[PDB]
Amino acid sequence: GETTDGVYRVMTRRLLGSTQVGVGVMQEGVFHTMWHVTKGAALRSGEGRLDPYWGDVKQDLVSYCGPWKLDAAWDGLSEVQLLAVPPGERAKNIQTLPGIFKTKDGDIGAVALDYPAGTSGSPILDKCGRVIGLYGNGVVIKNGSYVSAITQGKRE
Amino acid sequence: DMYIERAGDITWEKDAEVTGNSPRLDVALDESGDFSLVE
Ligand SMILES: c1cc([C@H]2CCCNC2)c2cc[nH]c2c1
Repeated sequence: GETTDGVYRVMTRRLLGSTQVGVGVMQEGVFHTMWHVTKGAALRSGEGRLDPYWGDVKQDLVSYCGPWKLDAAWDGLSEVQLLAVPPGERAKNIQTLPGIFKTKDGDIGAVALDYPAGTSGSPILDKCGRVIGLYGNGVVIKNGSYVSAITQGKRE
Repeated sequence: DMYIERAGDITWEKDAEVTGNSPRLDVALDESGDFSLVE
């Protein structure tokens, strides 16, 4: 199948027509997405099969074909870009200054951008085009507005 | 059965549309990977 680096849609034909259930990142021959998009199931790329390699429900992340490769981090000061890939629509960059999720275990960047659920797994990038995390695991605040964590894994 | 389709390169776009605020929120993360607001 296609192994070129880039952003990909994750689709299924199990429901009505072809449905986009999420998005992910191919980098260094490894496919990266959020666990809730695939639930750890195998994927197809053309006639090739991608098998899960690593995953964690609490981080809400999963990698296919190899270990998690994305290790860039938000600098805590600069604007970033969400490369949103909404269902049925072209990939589009949206620039924003992240907010912060403060937790008992430390602080995480967060982006206050609201897209359809099938956009989950879309990458968030720094100015060098490095992926600093994936969009789609977050919360609904007072206003009813959605805010996603910038969710990043660990490169072993 | 799930399958993948390429949608683009991962690059920064100069003069991209700029939007969104920057909230600072106290949150909790449970064993199921769900975030919740702590108030
Ligand atoms: C991204 C991801 C989601 C998913 C995450 C899993 C549970 N809720 C749906 C949503 C819901 C509303 N906007 C969203 C953006």
